Amino acid sequence: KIRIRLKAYDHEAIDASARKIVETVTRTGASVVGPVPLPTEKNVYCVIRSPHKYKDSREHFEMRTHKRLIDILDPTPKTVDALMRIDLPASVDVNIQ
Amino acid sequence: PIQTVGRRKEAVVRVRLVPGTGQFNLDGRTLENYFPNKVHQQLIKAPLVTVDRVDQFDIYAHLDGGGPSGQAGALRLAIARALILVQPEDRPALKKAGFLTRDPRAIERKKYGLKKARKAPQYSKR
Amino acid sequence: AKKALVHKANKKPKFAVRAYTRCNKCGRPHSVYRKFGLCRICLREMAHAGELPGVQKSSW
Amino acid sequence: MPRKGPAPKRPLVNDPVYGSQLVTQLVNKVLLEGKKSLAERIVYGALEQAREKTGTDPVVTLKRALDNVKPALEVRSRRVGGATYQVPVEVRPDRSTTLALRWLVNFSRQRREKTMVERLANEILDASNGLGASVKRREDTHKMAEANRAFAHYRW
Amino acid sequence: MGQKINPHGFRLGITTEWKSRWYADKQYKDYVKEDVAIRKLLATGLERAGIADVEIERTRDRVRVDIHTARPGIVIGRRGTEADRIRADLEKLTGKQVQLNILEVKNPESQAQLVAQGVAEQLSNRVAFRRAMRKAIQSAMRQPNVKGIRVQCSGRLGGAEMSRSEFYREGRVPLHTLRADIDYGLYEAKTTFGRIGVKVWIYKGDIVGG
Amino acid sequence: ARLVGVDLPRDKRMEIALTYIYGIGRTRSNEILAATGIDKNMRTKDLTDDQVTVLRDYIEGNLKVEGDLRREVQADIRRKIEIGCYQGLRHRRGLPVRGQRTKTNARTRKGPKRTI
Amino acid sequence: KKGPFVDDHLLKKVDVQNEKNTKQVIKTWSRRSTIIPDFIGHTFAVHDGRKHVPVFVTEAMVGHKLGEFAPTRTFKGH
RNA sequence: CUGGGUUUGACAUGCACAGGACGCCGGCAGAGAUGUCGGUUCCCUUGUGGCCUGUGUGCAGGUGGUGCAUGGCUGUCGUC
RNA sequence: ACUCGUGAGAGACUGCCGGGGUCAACUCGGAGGAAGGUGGGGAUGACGUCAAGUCAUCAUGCCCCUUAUGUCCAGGGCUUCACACAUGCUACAAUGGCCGGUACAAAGGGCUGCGAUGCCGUGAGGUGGAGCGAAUCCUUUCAAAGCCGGUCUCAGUUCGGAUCGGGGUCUGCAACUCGACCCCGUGAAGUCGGAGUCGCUAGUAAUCGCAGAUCAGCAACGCUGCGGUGAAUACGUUCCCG
Ligand SMILES: [Mg+2]
Ligand SMILES: [Mg+2]
Ligand SMILES: [Mg+2]
Repeated sequence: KIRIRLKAYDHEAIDASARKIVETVTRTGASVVGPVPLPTEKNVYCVIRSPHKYKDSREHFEMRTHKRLIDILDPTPKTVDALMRIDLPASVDVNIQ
Repeated sequence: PIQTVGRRKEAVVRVRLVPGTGQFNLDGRTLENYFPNKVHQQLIKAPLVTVDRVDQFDIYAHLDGGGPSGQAGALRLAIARALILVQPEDRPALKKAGFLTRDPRAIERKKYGLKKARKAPQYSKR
Repeated sequence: AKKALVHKANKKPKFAVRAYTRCNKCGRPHSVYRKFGLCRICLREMAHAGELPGVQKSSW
Repeated sequence: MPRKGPAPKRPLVNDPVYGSQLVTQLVNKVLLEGKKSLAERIVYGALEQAREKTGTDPVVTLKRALDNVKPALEVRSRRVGGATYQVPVEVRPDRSTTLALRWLVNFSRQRREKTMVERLANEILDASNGLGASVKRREDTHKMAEANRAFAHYRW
Repeated sequence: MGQKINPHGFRLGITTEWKSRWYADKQYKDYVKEDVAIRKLLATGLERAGIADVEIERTRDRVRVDIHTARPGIVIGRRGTEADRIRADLEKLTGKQVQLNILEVKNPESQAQLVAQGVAEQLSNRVAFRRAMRKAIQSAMRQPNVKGIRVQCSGRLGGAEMSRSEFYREGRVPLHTLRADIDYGLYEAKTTFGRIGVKVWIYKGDIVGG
Repeated sequence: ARLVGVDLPRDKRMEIALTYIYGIGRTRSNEILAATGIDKNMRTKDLTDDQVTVLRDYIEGNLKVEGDLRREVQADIRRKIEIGCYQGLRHRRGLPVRGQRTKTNARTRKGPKRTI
Repeated sequence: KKGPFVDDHLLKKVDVQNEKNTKQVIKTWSRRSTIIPDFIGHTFAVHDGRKHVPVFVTEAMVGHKLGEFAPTRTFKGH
């Protein structure tokens, strides 16, 4: 499958990025896709703060990283350029699958 | 054309019930090539076994996600919904077996500090 | 741990044997974990502020 | 469920090639942590071997063996007034069938033969004939219940 | 004292805002470094002047600071002696300019951090901590668009040796409720005997803020 | 049968029967059979004298004899023990040579679990 | 992989020894030249400041310091 | 921990004595620190601002102790 | 017209009926319904005990060192060992091992990193570039358990893989003390385990692998998330502990 397995650092940031992508593509007037339900995961962060005997109150404090995906088909170079021209947030570390 | 939807833990399926000869053409694979366990065959036939319409109606499904059992359950739910929408009189014949509803049982959210979901770490007394 | 030493130790050093941490925030050559290249003080400051890439503390 | 009430029986559909809730329960019990198709093939081979050996209905032979090895009394242990008593209480059909299937699978895994299919076939044959480890354990449990029958007056 | 989690630290992305809202690839380190440097530089000054929040934002190689002063007049004195002085100090300590822009608060008693600063100053001024907390609670509950308050001054109260943590509350201060919009303030007071902790909670209202 | 000084099993495939030699095993025997043009599914009771001789000379030419390898291992061990290195010290003390855990593990090299 | 402390002198000595293929000990003077792959097990008599001990370098020894097989800082305690 | 260095110190800041060279790239003695040599010699502008170089000065520095003095964070009891 | 990863709305509020209950809360069954009686699962940790953990995250009152206990450098140590305790992996064999052919899952690590086709290699891999601040590229147009065929004939063995010797590889200047991985041989304990004891109530246990936190290079079998296939019990609180 395709589009996409990425990750972000802020739910607000990622949802704003999805919204602005939808807005710019709809303004270019190309199209939209059919969203599907899929949950997020819990990242792996259980780091200590001191090398001393901190083994009580030790494990972690989850770093909430909510991620959303938007699939797409039938490529068009115009949409390719409209989507690759710029990224407003730039904080969502997107990764290609 | 009539079309329904079936959902599972992490899988979805869309079918279009139409008359003809009984067959299951999956996304690029056939019935025996998609259900080799020989139990998912019986599971997805149960909706068509309670009411003998196995070789009477066609099944052109398109699924995505999950595994063998998940896809089997999704296709069963899709066939159940199609039978609900086509033949309302046969709806009890399918509800009596435990169909027409997606089993709420699904994968939960694993907990922190544990090995798996509902599994505490082993520790010996001292 | 000043600007001169930082610039001399970050780029190609004179001898390859000089491959110490040389943090960029405080500049101390040692007492810094190369796991993140930051001294514990600023490391935990950013951890508590929510800026460092993925470090936190007690919740269980 | 525990301390709340009974559990709802799973409305499982009868086996397609055998049509026996007891057979499906035996399959679910002998299932080895997900080996569904493997256990199904194993039980099918065992029933085919039992058929080739006897010359009758496999389902009927299995039902007869289960009815013959069904324990009619299972001992327990209850403390009444600061004293342990192994009072025997009336068992239910489902519990007796489950215990019989457990003993059968245990003695089949304990049997030393070539393959698991042959082990299960020979175990079923012995249970049907009346000379097997399952029948021996049933007789031992019956003897224990008859010996401990001296203390049965509570029915709490 | 207790294991209660910081409401601001918990709702930093739900209800409350972030003091450092920027992003940079490989430069976030230097960004937060300059941020904490400016914070340490302004610590004494803006603490003697009264400070509530210092929101720092990063732009194309420049900075955008917004400090919330409570008592304008001490930090903003003569034009070219205090404000410009601190500005030049920050500029020469950092590697860029500083277009400092101060923003005045609407009510010092409504901000948790300011209430904590005031109660800590009162305690350090050799006064009765009980009366100080009572008067602070009265000022913060004299209808400053509020609905609840909870003040706590832990540590060596009254210059004693026992860590007395007086739990004083008034109104409604729920911690498990998410739709609270509660402001929190954590302060560390320095005395001639040691350190003292000040934990404040101001439940303004039941505003959603979605 | 007699190949280089060791006897093969009675009823076993060639790739498993050739494992009895101190210098030939499953994959080594498979490669030898592939190079000599002999099948691997044959039992150990239908061998020919010509095949025995050809396999013997082929292994003697490519590899060396079982006794050769045995005494070579012995000579290398005693040499690395006499030079006086870390490997020699560990071999003398009965401890692992590759530098692994030695607190409680390494019983495979230290012998049975002795406590005194 | 930049230019390491290969001890160009020892490097060329080992190169000519490999070219002529004469198995003999090579009297060295450095202690930190075990990097370049051109050293085909050339037995170096190393100079630790006291004497020259003949020690042949091995595979796991590839990389380690020249004079580090035996403890160069002679000390036992008894 | 073993042994050689720097020791107003690797690294911040106020007060004095001389400076335009520290600062940059390589060579030599060493395991390197370190010492030394070769190419550049400041930017303002006469009041001196910045720089360090050598000598003083208050001090830096402590992952040294004291959580039976604390701030902050939080573990079992107890998600009862 | 099809699964509405972005926003909102509807749908569970005992909504209605009956047995009830004090015709007051509240309990069971039934109708519709995806969930019916806080829907399944979490975030959410009150006053306080353990004078609980932290002065090595940081500050911290007091004492102490200052040609030193501040700082760098080369080597060694934290990875040592005749033993014991704790947590995990490998298994102990036929629901098995090896070879050949085959299908779906969610989760991304990427800018001095990922790196597909090819050359040659038993194999780590030497050549390397189309493509990437984000679906043209590896993690495949996605794996293991799973299905078909051949073989081993139920044994210290084609189970198990450790020690050990020979032939090499990935990183960085430097891998016996100082990682991991590959090829050949070497083939030990282990025959499901006593006294004691641990975890599990439905997508739970079990079993299988995928991915990530930091590293140029790994001790990572660990810790976190993911899902593949997925069971039996639930007289009851006499009883061990809270
Ligand atoms: Mg101590
Ligand atoms: Mg104590
Ligand atoms: Mg055996």
